[PDB]
Amino acid sequence: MKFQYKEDHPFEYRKKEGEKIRKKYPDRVPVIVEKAPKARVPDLDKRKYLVPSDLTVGQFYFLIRKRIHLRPEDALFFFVNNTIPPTSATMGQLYEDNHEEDYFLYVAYSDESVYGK
Amino acid sequence: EEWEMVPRHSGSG
Repeated sequence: MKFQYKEDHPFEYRKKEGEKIRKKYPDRVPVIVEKAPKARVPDLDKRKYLVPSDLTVGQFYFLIRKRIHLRPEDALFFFVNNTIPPTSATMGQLYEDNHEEDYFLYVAYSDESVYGK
Repeated sequence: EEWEMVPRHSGSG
């Protein structure tokens, strides 16, 4: 999983921000969202989302679909650590199981069901 | 940049 956000912001600063934002908003989780490599989907200008821990993956799909103006017939897949997360999972559960060492959760989105194809 | 504050209990279809 390569994220441009991690190229743009050194780890030491990401970790400091993640620690502070979890203390400030403990009922939310910090999520970095980016297009998967070679996905044919519109860009997402906003990459930083503070998501209620109880929000479902399905609710988050609905939000991102709207933000990138998908047509009804367009597909959308999420990837976390190279795997599609269950639609019924909460974002807090995904965070607990997959956050990186900077305390952020990284989600890639794509029109393909295989990451980076 | 700033965090987007996502609202609770939104739609899903």
